[PDB]
Amino acid sequence: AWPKVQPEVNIGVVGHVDHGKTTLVQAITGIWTSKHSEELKRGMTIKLGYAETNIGVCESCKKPEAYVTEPSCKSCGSDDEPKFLRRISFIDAPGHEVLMATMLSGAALMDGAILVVAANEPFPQPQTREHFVALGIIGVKNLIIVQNKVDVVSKEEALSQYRQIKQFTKGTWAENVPIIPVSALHKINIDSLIEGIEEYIKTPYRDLSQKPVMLVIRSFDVNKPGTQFNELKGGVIGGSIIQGLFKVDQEIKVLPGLRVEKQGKVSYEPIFTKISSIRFGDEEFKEAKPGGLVAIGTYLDPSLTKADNLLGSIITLADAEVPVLWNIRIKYNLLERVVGAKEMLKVDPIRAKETLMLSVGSSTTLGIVTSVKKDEIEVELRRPVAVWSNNIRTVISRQIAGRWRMIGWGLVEI
Amino acid sequence: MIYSRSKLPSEGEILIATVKQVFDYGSYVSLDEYGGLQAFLPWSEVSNIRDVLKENRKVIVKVIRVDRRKGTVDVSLKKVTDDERRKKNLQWKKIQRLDKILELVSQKLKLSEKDAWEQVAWKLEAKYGDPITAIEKAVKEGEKILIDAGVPEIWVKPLLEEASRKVKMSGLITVRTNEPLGVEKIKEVISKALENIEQDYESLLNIKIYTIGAPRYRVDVVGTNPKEASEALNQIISNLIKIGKEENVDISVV
RNA sequence: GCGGGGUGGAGCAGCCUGGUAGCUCGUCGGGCUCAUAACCCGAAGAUCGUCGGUUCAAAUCCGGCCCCCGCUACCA
Ligand SMILES: Nc1nc2c(ncn2[C@@H]2O[C@H](COP(=O)(O)OP(=O)(O)NP(=O)(O)O)[C@@H](O)[C@H]2O)c(=O)[nH]1
Ligand SMILES: [Mg+2]
Ligand SMILES: [Mg+2]
Repeated sequence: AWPKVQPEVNIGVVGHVDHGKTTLVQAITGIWTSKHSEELKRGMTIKLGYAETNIGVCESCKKPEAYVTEPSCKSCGSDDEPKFLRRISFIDAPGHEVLMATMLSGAALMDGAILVVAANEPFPQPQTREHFVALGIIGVKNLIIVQNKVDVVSKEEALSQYRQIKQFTKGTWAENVPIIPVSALHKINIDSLIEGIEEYIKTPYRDLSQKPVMLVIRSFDVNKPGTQFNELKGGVIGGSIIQGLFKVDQEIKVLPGLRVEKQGKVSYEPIFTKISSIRFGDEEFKEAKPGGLVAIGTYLDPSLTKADNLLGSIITLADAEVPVLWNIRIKYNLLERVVGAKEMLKVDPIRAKETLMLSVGSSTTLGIVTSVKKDEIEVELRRPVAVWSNNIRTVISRQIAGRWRMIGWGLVEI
Repeated sequence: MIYSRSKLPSEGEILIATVKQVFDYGSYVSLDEYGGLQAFLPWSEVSNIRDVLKENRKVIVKVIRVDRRKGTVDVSLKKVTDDERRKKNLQWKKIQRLDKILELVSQKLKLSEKDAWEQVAWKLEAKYGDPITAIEKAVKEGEKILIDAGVPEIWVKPLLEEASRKVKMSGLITVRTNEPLGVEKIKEVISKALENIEQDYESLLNIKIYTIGAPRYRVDVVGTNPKEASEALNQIISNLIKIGKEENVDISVV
């Protein structure tokens, strides 16, 4: 029987509306990423979800149907137990435009990407540009392109869109991102899809040397309605680890965490605690290694953490130090066109006192600029962001008709 | 039901009665005073009226005639004034709430009414006030009030219980915490609070403390005594407060 | 936790304290006025969500159930 190994790789599942995204993660895992009632009741992706699975290959059978993700080989007709490789998970993003910023969080976490295109929508849909440039600003050039729902669209139209998207590949960072045809519901060609994730998207070389940082994405009060005071568990903060690792009873701080009132003005309080639990899905590990969202509950009160309060915050070692600056400088190079836009106008350069949106790792902010230079800016924020490295990948947007569409790429010089 | 200490009502004293029947030359009324005595209200002593001489109305009547030889009485509904009926109806309301508490406790403890009102009404009558007060003070300073009057502890706690074999009463408490062991410390304020209530406020049945929001919680006081509910509710939320307000935990009730 | 609303064209009364299904805007007819609005009078309209128990006898005491629901959230 098959070992119990935490995921060592994340993959971004991004794409536009109705493309077959959540159904793709169902095709790979067997489970969906709609977890808040509104997500089902509206039938569209609003927030980022989670899903997990393994990978085993039958050394005897041919490719690729034997590439099944359970301790079995029966789909290729073999009796042998396949060779295990890993446990693989994903970041299921939205397609909507008022909801784009969210997936940007996940863009800083994924170690891969499977990007979908609609055979059954007019191509290129506007927001597809915004996903592609999201991957390009964050810089995960490792991409597997797929055309979806092929059961209603004929094989010639599939070929025409395949030529369109083979073209979409050439001329950019993605000259050789491949196209492997699958359908997310009927479980077709998903074996070749797993083979594609494997071959073309390998987990990076890990750096277990830098200060272990945990990038918050979600959090919950697991204390159920009716929880009496005897069995009170701490509030879980879930994310993914990128550099370092976490252990049982590690002394940490949540940064920034809470707001408190300080010195006649506003400020934040660094949230100190001891690590009490670290979960990967439905398996209990005592250590957390990089690759895949890692949920850590601690000795913190879940009132501070329930309902995605701290969204995107960072957490580091309680003997660490990170620059927390209320007003941050940015080297920003502006996009050449507005990518998710139905009609791509020009970029109107950013003038003083304007309002702009930032996503730093997973944390988000609104800000107004105070000193406008051509490439360098110093922007005053409504909350200081935690900049754990030099020139971190922030993603920046200006508001268009009520939809904050991106305007450039920025670097915080600390 | 009301059981008193004497046979026939006083001479000239005013009281209340429940009109049982009416015949052509008088009426049968039932005085709730001495086990429900049957008095003959004559039409010479009476006086819209269809509502005061009803089938089962409680009226305020005054006793004029008494006969200890045969043991009969003659009362009057008219010979009440307005400056008597007020205080007499007020005492009647006290005695009716007392009927409530004692009949409900004797219906719980499978006891009867006779011995009941011999132990409550008249062993507490040495204490000034209508016995409604004789437990209204038993609930504020301590249960030893009923012990002081000389009654056995067979109405004391059980009649203390039933009034106003389990009862549901609760509240909602709002808690914030900032410590590094904030969860251990909220369990600490809880498991320093719910300690030694059962001795200051005596034997009850069940208490529980749980959550209804993320910072908005719920505490239980469910025992034989709702007439001890708030006493066992309020201060105990306080025994969280009093301990929260020394362990860096903000604790209050909604 | 499981519980509530079950009733004229409607809006809700109306329980425990059992024998008029109750009052109001509406509906058609008649009065008053030179004529219209307001005001007075008369009839028509659910016959209580439904089986069942209590009950001489039930919106009225409640249970079984059919419908509408209803205070409520991913539980690493
Ligand atoms: N036939 C077929 N239906 C599919 C497939 N994928 C999804 N669907 C169905 O088609 C509808 C739209 O697809 P959807 O699952 O929303 O894809 P999506 O890209 O995740 N949409 P979003 O991210 O906005 O929530 C849904 O009813 C879904 O069940 C597929 O591969 N084939
Ligand atoms: Mg989706
Ligand atoms: Mg008229």
